[PDB]
Amino acid sequence: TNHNLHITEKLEVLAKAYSVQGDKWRALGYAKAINALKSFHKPVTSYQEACSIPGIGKRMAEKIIEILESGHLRKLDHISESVPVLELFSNIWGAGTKTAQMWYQQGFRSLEDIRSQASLTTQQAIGLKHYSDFLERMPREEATEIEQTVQKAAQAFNSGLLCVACGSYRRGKATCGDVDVLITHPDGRSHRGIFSRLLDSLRQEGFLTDDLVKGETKYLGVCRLPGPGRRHRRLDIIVVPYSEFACALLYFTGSAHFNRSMRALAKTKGMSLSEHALSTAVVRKVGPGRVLPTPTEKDVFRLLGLPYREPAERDW
DNA sequence: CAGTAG
DNA sequence: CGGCCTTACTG
DNA sequence: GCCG
Ligand SMILES: Nc1nc2c(ncn2[C@H]2C[C@H](O)[C@@H](COP(=O)(O)CP(=O)(O)OP(=O)(O)O)O2)c(=O)[nH]1
Ligand SMILES: [Mg+2]
Ligand code: NA
Ligand code: NA
Ligand code: NA
Repeated sequence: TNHNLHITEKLEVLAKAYSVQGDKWRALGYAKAINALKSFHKPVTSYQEACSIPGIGKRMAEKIIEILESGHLRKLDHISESVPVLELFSNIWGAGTKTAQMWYQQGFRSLEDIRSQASLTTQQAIGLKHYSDFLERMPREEATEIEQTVQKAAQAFNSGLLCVACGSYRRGKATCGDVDVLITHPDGRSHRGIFSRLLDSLRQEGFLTDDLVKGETKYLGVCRLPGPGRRHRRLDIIVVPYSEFACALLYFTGSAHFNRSMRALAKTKGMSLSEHALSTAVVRKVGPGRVLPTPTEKDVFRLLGLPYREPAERDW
């Protein structure tokens, strides 16, 4: 458990401020700093003590000091008054920092303003209409029901189709921001020509209420379980050939920061990691390299010279 | 392509 | 100094 | 932001 909440709680505000304003790299710096402070072992108390920590340098250590000596972060007192609004706006699925800034420059300050006067993409309109629902994390139990709803509908076409809920669900979280379902078939071919039909079925069943993104093997949409007391939830589905199962599973289980770190490691070792496969002899890109055999997730860690980590231990 | 997202 | 993951979808 |  986090031993420096008195520190992170302050930094998160600043990290979020930079994020919504578009300074993504700086925000990344803060995010990683925060992840460190959190996954630490004992409440930090010294400057030199902070600096040592990977992900914390002079400037960050200085800020962690001001927090422990004054219990305050003067920087927080100078956050632009546009931030709360930029955050409100970018919390609409489909709208990022650029759109939020544009809307802000156009004079908009509330979702009422967005609704009545802003230009909205099809995705943003859907994000807006489910604004409150998409900000909520659902109980794990509900995520199971959604997974089962997809698996059932899928297996109705081919009982052999393998369906696994990945993301935060597979990492064992108590609550889930959405549901991520990976679909493949051990026969290495039956997975083809199903996606479309699956969506139609789920749609005719009234389960899928809106689509956000629909690609060849990737679907991002909105669903809602039957009955009263149900809210709309985000649902992501990916269909992959069995030969890419391990890497697809690894990718879709995350976390995002874990994936980025793992991919970064692969890069330093002349390799390349994607949801498709782990490649070696990659000429940085410029050279495709060779695809390494990875039957299971453990193989990927092995080939990268890493101790296997259970899904629950992949927060970053 | 830029923006957004997983 | 300059990357900070990689691929995919939208329009 | 941090780090090589
Ligand atoms: N490489 C990479 N993988 C990513 C990224 N973002 C997501 N993934 C992978 C890893 C991530 O686990 C998975 C699903 O992403 P969500 O569903 O959006 C976030 P989840 O972890 O499920 O937790 P939730 O907040 O939903 O409860 O896609 C990214 O930027 N990069
Ligand atoms: Mg998820
Ligand atoms: Na958004
Ligand atoms: Na997701
Ligand atoms: Na992302």
